[PDB]
Amino acid sequence: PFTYSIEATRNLATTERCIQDIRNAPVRNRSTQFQLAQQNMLAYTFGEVIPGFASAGINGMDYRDVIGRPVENAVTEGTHFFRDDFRVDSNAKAKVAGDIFEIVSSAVMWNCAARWNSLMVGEGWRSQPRYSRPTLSPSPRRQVAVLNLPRSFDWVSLLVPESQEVIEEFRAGLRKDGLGLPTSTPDLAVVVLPEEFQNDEMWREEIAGLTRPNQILLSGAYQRLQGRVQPGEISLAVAFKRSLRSDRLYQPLYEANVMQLLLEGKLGAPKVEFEVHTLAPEGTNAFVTYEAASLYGLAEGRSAVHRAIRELYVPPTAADLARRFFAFLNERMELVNG
Amino acid sequence: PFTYSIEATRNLATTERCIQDIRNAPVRNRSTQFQLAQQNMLAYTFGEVIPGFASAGINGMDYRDVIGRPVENAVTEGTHFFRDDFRVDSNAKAKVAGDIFEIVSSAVMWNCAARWNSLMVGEGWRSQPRYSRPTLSPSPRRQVAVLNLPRSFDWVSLLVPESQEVIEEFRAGLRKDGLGLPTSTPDLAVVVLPEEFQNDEMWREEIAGLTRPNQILLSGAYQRLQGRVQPGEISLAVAFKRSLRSDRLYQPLYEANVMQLLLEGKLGAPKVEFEVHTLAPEGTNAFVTYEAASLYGLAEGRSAVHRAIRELYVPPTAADLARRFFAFLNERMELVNG
Amino acid sequence: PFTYSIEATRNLATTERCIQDIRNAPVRNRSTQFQLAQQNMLAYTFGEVIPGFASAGINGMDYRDVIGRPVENAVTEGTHFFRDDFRVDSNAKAKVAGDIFEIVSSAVMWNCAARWNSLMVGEGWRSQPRYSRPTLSPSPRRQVAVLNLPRSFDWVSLLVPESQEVIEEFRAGLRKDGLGLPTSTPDLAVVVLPEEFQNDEMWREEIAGLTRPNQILLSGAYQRLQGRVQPGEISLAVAFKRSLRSDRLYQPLYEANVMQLLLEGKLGAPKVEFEVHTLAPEGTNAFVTYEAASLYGLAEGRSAVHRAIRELYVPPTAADLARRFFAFLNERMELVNG
Amino acid sequence: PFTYSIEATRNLATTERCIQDIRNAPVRNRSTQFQLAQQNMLAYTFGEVIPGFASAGINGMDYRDVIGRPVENAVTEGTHFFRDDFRVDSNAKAKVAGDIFEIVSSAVMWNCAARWNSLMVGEGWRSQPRYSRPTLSPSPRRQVAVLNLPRSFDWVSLLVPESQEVIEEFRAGLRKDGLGLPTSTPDLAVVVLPEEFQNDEMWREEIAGLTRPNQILLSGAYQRLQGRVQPGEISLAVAFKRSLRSDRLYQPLYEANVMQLLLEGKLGAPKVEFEVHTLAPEGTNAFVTYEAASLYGLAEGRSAVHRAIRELYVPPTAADLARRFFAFLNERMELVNG
DNA sequence: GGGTCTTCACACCGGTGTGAAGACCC
DNA sequence: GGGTCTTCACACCGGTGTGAAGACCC
DNA sequence: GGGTCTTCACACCGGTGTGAAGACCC
DNA sequence: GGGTCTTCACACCGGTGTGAAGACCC
DNA sequence: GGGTCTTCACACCGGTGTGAAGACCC
Ligand SMILES: [Mg+2]
Ligand SMILES: [Mg+2]
Ligand SMILES: [Mg+2]
Ligand SMILES: [Mg+2]
Repeated sequence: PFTYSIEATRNLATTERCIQDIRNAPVRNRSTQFQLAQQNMLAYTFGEVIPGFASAGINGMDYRDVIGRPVENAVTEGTHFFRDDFRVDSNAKAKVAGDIFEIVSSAVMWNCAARWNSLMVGEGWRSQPRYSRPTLSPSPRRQVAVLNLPRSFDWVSLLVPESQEVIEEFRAGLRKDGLGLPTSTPDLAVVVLPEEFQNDEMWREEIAGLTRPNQILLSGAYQRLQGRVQPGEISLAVAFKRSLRSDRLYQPLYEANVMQLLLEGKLGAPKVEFEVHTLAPEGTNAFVTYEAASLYGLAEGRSAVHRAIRELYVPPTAADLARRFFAFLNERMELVNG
Repeated sequence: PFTYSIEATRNLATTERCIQDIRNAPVRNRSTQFQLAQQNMLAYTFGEVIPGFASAGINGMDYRDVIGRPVENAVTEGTHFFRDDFRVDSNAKAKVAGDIFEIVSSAVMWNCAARWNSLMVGEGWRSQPRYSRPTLSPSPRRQVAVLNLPRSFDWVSLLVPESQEVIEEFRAGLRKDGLGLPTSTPDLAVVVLPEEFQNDEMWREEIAGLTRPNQILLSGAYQRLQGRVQPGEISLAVAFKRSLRSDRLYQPLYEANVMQLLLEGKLGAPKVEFEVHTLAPEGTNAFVTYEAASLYGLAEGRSAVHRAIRELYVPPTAADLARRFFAFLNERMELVNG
Repeated sequence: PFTYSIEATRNLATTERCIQDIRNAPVRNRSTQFQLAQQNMLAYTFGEVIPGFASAGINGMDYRDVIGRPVENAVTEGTHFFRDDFRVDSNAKAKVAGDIFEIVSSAVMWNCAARWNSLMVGEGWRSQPRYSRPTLSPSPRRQVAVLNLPRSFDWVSLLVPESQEVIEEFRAGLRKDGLGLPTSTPDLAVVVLPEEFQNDEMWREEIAGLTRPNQILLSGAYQRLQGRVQPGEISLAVAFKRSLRSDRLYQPLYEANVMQLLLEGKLGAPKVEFEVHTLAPEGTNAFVTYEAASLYGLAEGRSAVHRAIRELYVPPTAADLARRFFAFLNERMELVNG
Repeated sequence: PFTYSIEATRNLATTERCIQDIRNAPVRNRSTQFQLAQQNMLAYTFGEVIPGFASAGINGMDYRDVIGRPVENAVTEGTHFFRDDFRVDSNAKAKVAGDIFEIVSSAVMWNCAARWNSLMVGEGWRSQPRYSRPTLSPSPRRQVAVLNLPRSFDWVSLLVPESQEVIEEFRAGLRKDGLGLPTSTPDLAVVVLPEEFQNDEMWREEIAGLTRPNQILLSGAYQRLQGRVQPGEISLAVAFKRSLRSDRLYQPLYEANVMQLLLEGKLGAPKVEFEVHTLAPEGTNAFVTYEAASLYGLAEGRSAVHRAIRELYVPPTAADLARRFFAFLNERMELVNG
C-alpha cells in the first residue's frame, strides 16, 4: 500500500516487517537499536505502484514527497509496535532515503526502457499515461538496456574481452610501480542492447511494482550483459545523489574523470554522457562548479576539451523524469544505423 | 583551562561563552537551538596550552582525546546554565570537531616551524620538550612558513605574478568555451619563506596558546605571502580530514589532481608533496585506495607517473606529529642551497 | 532488554526497579542515597540473553563491554526518574560490576556444562552457535557440575563424610591451641557429577536467561551436592577478580595455599587446578607474580613442587570463555574411566 | 603548623605547596586534576611536632584525628587558591592517609628507639613526656634499630651474606622449574643494632619533626643496615593497615607465611613476631580470623605450630603506641646477653 | 653518552549489596 | 513463640603518590 | 444580596466531492 | 552613502544497510 | 568439507560555524 493501511502491516510477516528490532543483537561497532529495512520498505510502499508510469495523481506529486515517503511510512510503523522506544538516527534516515532515490528513480527509467523497446520492435506505443511518441524511425537494433550497478562494481566487466584487455594492460602496467586506478562506480549505466537479446522478452515486459521478485531482477540485470557491449555504445551514465553539499559534488567528478579516460583514450569512445540527478541543489554554487573541463584532455594541449558533467538535473515530478528520458532517447538513438 | 574549571566559565563573559543561545534568533534554514562557538572553544581549552610543545603529559595523550575535548568541554558548560534544555545535534558535533582538528594540528606544526626557524638563523635548539636536533647545515634561507588556508581560497594568489599569468591564461582560455577549473582548497599549505622575511621575528616567536590574539594571526598569516613564493618552492600540502569514509577520501584526490596539474605542467614544479592526516581510517580500504596514480600524466604515455597522495598519516599522539614534521624538514630542506 | 528499552523500565514494578531510593531509610553506617539492585540489574539486561551462547553479535563483543553494561544501564534509569538527584558512588559501581563478573561468567560456563552433559548421555551436539565438538569418547560418567559458591561458604561440606572427618580432625586439632584455618571461598568450584544424578535432567537443561527463577538455581545448585563428591574429583577451582592490583592478587593465593593443603595432604588429592580469570591485568607484574610455588610443599624438602595458580586468563570476548572451557573438558575428562 | 595557619601556606613556596595543580599535565592513565603532595603534607602538619613525644595535649588526642588531619589540612588549602574547582577523589584521600599512617606511626616508634638507645648507653631517661622507665639492665648491646621499608624491597638484603646464600640457593632452586617466592614487603622491620654502630650518635639523636631533612633519613636508614643483622635478631615486623576489610586482612598473612618460612626453616629463626596495627577493625571478624596457624608447619606433622599474627593492635591515642613499644622492648631484650 | 626525563609497578584504603543470624514480641 | 525484622560480616574492585628503571640524545 | 458561578452566542478556520475547464498528443 | 547588517556558499564529519568474502566445523 | 554464519568495505546523505559579499538607508 502507498498510504499506510493499518492492517496490511498487521497482515505482513515479522520477516517482511518494515523495522526489525536488533536491540538484542548488536553488530560490534554501531549501537543500532532499530534498523530500517531498505529492501522491505521499497516493497511496502512501491510494491504495487511505480512512479511516473502509474496512477497519474502520483506522477504529478512533488518528487521530494514520493522519495522519502517510505521513511515516514516506517516511522508510523515504528510508533505502533514499539511505542515510546522508537528512535532511528537521522544519519540512518539519510542512507536509506538516498538509496531509495537510487533504486526508485532507476526503476522509473526502466519503465521508459521497456516502452521504448516496444516501439522499436513494432509493438505499439502504450498510452495509459499520456506520453508523447518519439519521432524516430522504429528499428529493432535501437532498444536500450538500463542497468543498476552494485556497490563494489568496477564496470570494466561489461566490455567485450577484445577491448577489456587494453584496460587490464593499462591497469597491470600501473601495478608495476605499486599504483592503481581506484574508482567509485556510478549508480546507473545506460547501454544499448546487444545482438543476443534482440528478440528476448525480458527487455519489453514492463515492470508493475517493486516487490522482491521484480527487485533482484533490477539488481542483477547487469550480470546478463557482463562482457557484451562495445565501448562506443555506452550512451548515458547517471550518478544519483539526493542532495548536494559543497564537497560531496566532487565524488561524481572523480567517477567521470576516470570514465572519460578509460573510454576516451584507451578504448577510443568519442564522449560518454555523464550527468547527475539531484533534488536539493540549494546551499551550493553547484551549477557553476559543474562547468568543469575534464582533466584528461588538459595534458595534450587543447586538442579536444569538453565538460566532465553533461547536465545537472532537478526533477520536479516523477513524470518529468520519464519525459526527459524519452527526449534523450529521441536524440541519441538517431546516431545509429536504424 | 584544559580540564573545565567551574569558575573560569563563570568568570568569562556572555560574549566569550562557549555556547550562545540562539533560541530567540533562527537563521531561516536550520532550526539550531544552541550553537557551539568554534572560535571560543579553542580559546577556552587550548587558550594557554598547545599540544605537542607544552606539558608533556598532554603530549603523550591519545590524539583522539585532545581533539574532541572542547566538544565535551562545551557539553559540560551546556548542562550548567541550560539545564535539561541542552541539545546539540551530532551533525554539529562533527563540524566543529573536524574544524578543531583543522586548526589545532596546524597550530602544532606552527610550533615546529618557529623552532626550525630558530636553528636556521643561529639561535639555539629549544629543549623544553625533548625533541631531537635535526642534522642539517643551519642556513637562514631554509626557514619554512606554514599557512592555514581559508574556505573560499584558490591558492593561485600565493605565486609570483610572473608565474600567476600562465595559470590565468589557462583559466581564461577555458572560459572561452564556458568552462573552468574549480577546486577545493587544501587545509594547509607549507611553503618556504621568501627573501623579504629572512630577518623578521614573527616567524620565530613561538606561539603559547590559541587565544583570539594568536588565532587571527594563524588565520591571516597567508595574506603576508600573497604573491611571493616561486612555484618550485611549495614543499608540502596537507589536507585535514578527521575520519575517512569510502567516498569522502576522493575529495582530497580532486584537490591533488588539480594541484599536480597547475604546478606539474603549466608552472613546471617537479612533484608537490600532498598528504592526508587522519585519525580514524577504519571501515575503509583507504591505504590501498590512496595508491592512486595521478590522472595528469595518464595522457602523454608513461613519461612520468607517480602517486597523487604521498602518505596517509595516523598520528597516535600529539608529540608524534611534531616528530614527523621535524624529519620531513630534515630531508626536504637538504635539497636547497644551504 | 539488552539495550535499555524506554518502556519496559516503565512497564516494570517498583519492586523490580533497577534502583531503589533508600533516601528515607539509612542503614546506620553508610549514607547510601541510592543503591544499585544487583539481583535486578542482572535480570534486566541478561534476563532473556546469555553471553557466549546467544545472539552471536553479542558473543563477539568486547567482554569489558558486556560486563559493566548493567551499571550503565542503571545510570540511564537513574537519570530518568530521579532527575538531577542521581549519584552512585564509584565504590558502589565496582562492587556490583565485580559481582556481575562473578555471576555472569559463571552462567556462561553453566551453558558449556549442559551442552557437555548432552554429548555425554548420547544426545547431540547443539550447534546453534558454531562450537567445535570435543574429540572424547562419550561416557555418561563424565558430565560435570559447575557450582557458584556463596560468601561465607567453607567448601568442606561438599566432600563425602568419610573424608570430611579428617579435615574436621585437623581443624579441631588446631582448636586445642586456640588456632584455626580461616579461608576465603573461591567464587567457582567445578566438580564432576556424582552417581545419584546420572539421569537427572537439571544438569542438561540449558539455561536461557538470568531471571530470578533461573538465578536462585545457580546460587543454590551447590546445596544439592553438599557431601557427595570424592576429594580426588574436584577438577577446577576458578577465582573471579575483575581487575588486579599489586596486592589484591594475593587474596587468591591464600585461597589456593589452603586448598592445596587440605586436598594435597590430608585428603590426598594429586593436584587441584586453581586459576584466576581477570579482565584488566595492566598496572601489575602479575603474570610473573603468579609463577609462585605453593608454600605447602616447601617444608618436606623438594619432593613435589608446583604452581599455586594454574593460569591467569584474560578473556577477550564472551565466546572465547566458552571455547577455553570446552578444551579444558576435552583434556581433564580423558583421565577418568570413560 | 599543626592547625592551618593562614599565612605560612602563603609564606610557603609553589614547589612545597600542599597541592600541585596538574590540570595542564595528565599522566596518560589517570585523569587526576589535583594531587595531594604526600611528602609535603607530612612536612606541613607534622613538620615541627611529633605525636606521642611532643605537646602532650596532642598525645592524648584520638589517633584517628592525628592521622587524617593532613588530608583535611590539604582540603582547606585547596579551597583557598583553587576556589570552586577543587576535587580530590576519595580513592586519592585513602592512599595518602594510609601512607600517612605508614610514615607517622613509624616515626613515633623511632622516638621510642632513640630514648631506648639513650638508657642503654648510660645516658638518662628523658622525662619531658611522663614515660615510665623500663626495668631492664642497661647494656649497650641492646639498642634497637627501627627501619621503614620501601615499596619494592625484598628484605633478604638485610641479612649477613653468609646467611643470604641459603635463601638465594632456595630461590634459584625454585627458578629451575620456572617458579619463585614473590612477597609483599612489610611496612616496618624492627631489628637490633649491629656491632658497627654501638657508638654512633645517629641512633640516639631524637627526631624533632618530619621535615624533608629528617624524612629521607627515616626512608633510607634501612640502607645502612643492608647486610648486617643475623637472622635470629629480627625482633618485630609491623604491617601497617589503616582499616581492615574481610579480604584485605589476608595480604599481611602472605607477608608472614613467607617470613615464617625463610626465617623459621632455611635460616633457623625460632619465631619472628609479626603484628598488624589497625585503626578501624569494625565490619570484620578479624580478631578471630587472625587466630590462624602458620601454613609452614602444617606439613611436618604437629612438631611446632603457632600463630602467624602475634597481635592485632588498635591504638587509641598516640601516646599509647609509645607505651606499648616500651613494654615490648622491656620483654624481648631480656633474652639477650645484657 | 652519563645525564634528564617519561614512563611503570608498587601497596594504598574506602563505600559498598546480599545472605544468614541476630533482634524481638505474640 | 515461630515468625518478621534489624542487624552484621562477607568479598567487591578502583583511583591513587612515589621510587626506580626506563626512555632518549649529546 | 452583590458576589460567585453556570451558562451562551461570538467568530474561529480546515478537510472536503463534483462539475467544468484545463492539460496534452493523435 | 560608507557603514551596519542580513544573507549565502564553503568544507565539516558521522551513523548508517546490504552484498560478498570472510570465518569455522562437519 | 561445502555449507552456514560472522564479519567488513561500500557509498549513503544531512545539520552544521564562519568569512565575505550581499542587503539597505543615511
Ligand atoms: Mg551517490
Ligand atoms: Mg577536509
Ligand atoms: Mg574475588
Ligand atoms: Mg599495608
